[PDB]
Amino acid sequence: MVSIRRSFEAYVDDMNIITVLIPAEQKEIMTPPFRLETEITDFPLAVREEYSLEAKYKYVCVSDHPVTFGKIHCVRASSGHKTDLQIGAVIRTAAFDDEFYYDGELGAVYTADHTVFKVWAPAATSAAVKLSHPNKSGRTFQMTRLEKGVYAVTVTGDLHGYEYLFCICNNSEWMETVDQYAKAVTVNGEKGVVLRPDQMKWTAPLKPFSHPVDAVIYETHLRDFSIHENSGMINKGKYLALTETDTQTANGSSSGLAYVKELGVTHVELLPVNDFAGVDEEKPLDAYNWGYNPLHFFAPEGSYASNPHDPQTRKTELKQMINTLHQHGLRVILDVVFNHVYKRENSPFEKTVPGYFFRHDECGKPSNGTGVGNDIASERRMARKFIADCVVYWLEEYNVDGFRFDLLGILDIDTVLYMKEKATKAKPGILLFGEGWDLATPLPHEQKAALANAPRMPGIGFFNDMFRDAVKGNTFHLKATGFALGNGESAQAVMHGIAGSSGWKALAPIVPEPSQSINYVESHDNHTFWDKMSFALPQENDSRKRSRQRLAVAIILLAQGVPFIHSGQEFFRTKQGVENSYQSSDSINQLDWDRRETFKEDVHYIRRLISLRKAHPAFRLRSAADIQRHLECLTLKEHLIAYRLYDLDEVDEWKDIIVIHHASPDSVEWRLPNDIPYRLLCDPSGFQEDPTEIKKTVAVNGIGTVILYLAS
Ligand SMILES: OC[C@H]1O[C@H](O[C@H]2[C@H](O)[C@@H](O)[C@@H](O[C@H]3[C@H](O)[C@@H](O)[C@@H](O)O[C@@H]3CO)O[C@@H]2CO)[C@H](O)[C@@H](O)[C@@H]1O
Ligand SMILES: OC[C@H]1O[C@H](O[C@H]2[C@H](O)[C@@H](O)[C@@H](O)O[C@@H]2CO)[C@H](O)[C@@H](O)[C@@H]1O
Ligand SMILES: [Ca+2]
Repeated sequence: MVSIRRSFEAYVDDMNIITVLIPAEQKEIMTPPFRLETEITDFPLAVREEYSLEAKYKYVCVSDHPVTFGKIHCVRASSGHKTDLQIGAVIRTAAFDDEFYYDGELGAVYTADHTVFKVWAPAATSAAVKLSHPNKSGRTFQMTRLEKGVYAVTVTGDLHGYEYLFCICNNSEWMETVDQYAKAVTVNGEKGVVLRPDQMKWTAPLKPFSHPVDAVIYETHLRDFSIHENSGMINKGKYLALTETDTQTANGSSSGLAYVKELGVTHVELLPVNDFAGVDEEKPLDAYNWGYNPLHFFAPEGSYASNPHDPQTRKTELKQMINTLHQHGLRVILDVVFNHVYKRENSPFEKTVPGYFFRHDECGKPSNGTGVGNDIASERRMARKFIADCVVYWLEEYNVDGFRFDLLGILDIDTVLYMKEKATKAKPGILLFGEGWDLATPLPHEQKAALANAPRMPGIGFFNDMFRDAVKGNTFHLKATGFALGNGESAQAVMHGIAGSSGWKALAPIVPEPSQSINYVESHDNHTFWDKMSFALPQENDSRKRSRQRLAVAIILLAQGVPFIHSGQEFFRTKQGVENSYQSSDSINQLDWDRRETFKEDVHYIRRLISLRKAHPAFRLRSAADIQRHLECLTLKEHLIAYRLYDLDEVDEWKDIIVIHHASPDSVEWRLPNDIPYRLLCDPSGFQEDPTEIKKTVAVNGIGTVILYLAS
């Protein structure tokens, strides 16, 4: 690293403390007293303490007046030498935050007449906006510093179509960067772009969603969903593929939009659509990536658009896709990544205000609770502002219906409750949830938005890994098995999950209310359910495995809480044994519409389970108190579980409902709790056309589920 030649060093580590570092073989030359100078300034600096390091001697000096940011400062030694005051740790202090917190809008504010530019850089000494445009003369103008450390400049003319960059001067080193609030960018996100309002109109009004336990989530990646040669869609792997109506596979099976609507799902959860790194937008087929490498939080990814060179195109297509799903009665959830950025050192945050936006350990080095290099410090006031500003923007400008927070456990509770307030006001009924794993990040345990603190985050949901592992088997030991795979040691944990995970017997509650429990058995992370089971049960044929996976679905789909499904799970999706496919090729990640064809019958079974849940509110109790009054366990053995829903007058259309889950191939007899005749609605074979009546006892033959009901 080349660098500015300096006599010695000096940093501002607090609102009134300056740390002076002098090189070893100069200790006797560059000595105290020291003085802080600037235009019209010259005060003395007292020494509180001094001690030697391994290459330098250090002084911790104090000043009578608080340093004033925005102007260049000079530190003078008795020997006459000088050096420029650099930025220290003062940026992470509460005193600094309170002094510079800005509540207005930031970024590029457009008008056909003129454009106003604003950026928050409280510790810088200068700033400028750099404008360019293909064949149109480039210009760079100096910005003026205002209150709260905000720099701005107003440029006359219509700037639609112009590219822009900010130049921020920190520690006498100028850096170039795109606007953190950029709403449009060039190919591969090299620069931001100014664009007039696109005047997009939303023509598919949807009323506020009734309640969380009334939803059915379907997780999918935009490229995976339609890249297969037999997807029946024209815009393969693009935003527009999901807009294509009445699409079908070669053999005539339903696909795309028509397919998702037929299944009965209510919300479609998409993997990251903000601009990320990992795929060359100029040559998208050369690489693949899930999208968890944030570059620009306020703009869309380019590889999913028809044309990534025209700044407006990607925006238009994402909005059309979303509007179209709305027209067909489907809602949208956005996976968002506010816990880290890709390459911290080159990020807009770091180049504008060095060291402010990332958490640090006691040594003064970036923490790594995320495990990928950096942790965004949500607790800083402008960071919290940013996250809330971002969530509201997507809601207002893209009209989505909820968010899935990646690594929710890294964010702080106050920031989460603050954005929740603003988001629900902008869009009543949206869904808000995430993974609240306990992670090693520098925050007191009670301040993390982790699962353990669910009681303090009402209105926020969490992925239920307890229920997940109980049904499938521990996901960190390939060979481990769960109830669905034949392990009776976890049957009680399963009953707990069926009851909404809000307390059972001597088992402590996972969450306070069912609306906070996202029940699932598969996701984009780890082995798919089919692949994991294939490793744990190496001696079982395909027929038996299929029945165990259908069993895992019935357990989840008929449980109290919020059901969540991984795209392709319905037809035993496989990834060739790959455990972490974040960058694998298409042959590994694509949604196989050939397999959806082969197992149309098993997909039909899932479709019927979703229809049942929808037609009977008994499977959708609104609170822990109500569940306590209408749900009770009847039988609980190593391979057999039976519970029932009762007292369903005002509630359900049926009077009594009994559900039996069997996890072994043998055949057994089960005694009903009474002698009244019931209707056999379903058994290990599947649903029955025109229910037959049985009395006192019923047979449970092989792996599967049997459902009995009594009408009114
Ligand atoms: O290139 C940077 C980074 O890439 C790799 O990390 C990726 C993980 O391997 C991959 O599993 C994925 O992880 C994310 C989960 O899918 C998501 O559910 C949630 O848990 O967030 C995770 C990360 O934020 O994505 C990451 C990032 O691309 C590689 O392993 C790292 O060493 C490397 O630093
Ligand atoms: O054309 C600009 C922008 O307009 C709309 O966004 C509005 C939003 O509807 C209002 O509620 C309020 O928040 O102001 C926003 C911006 O002015 C569209 O929703 C959006 O797609 C479009 O880009
Ligand atoms: Ca990109």
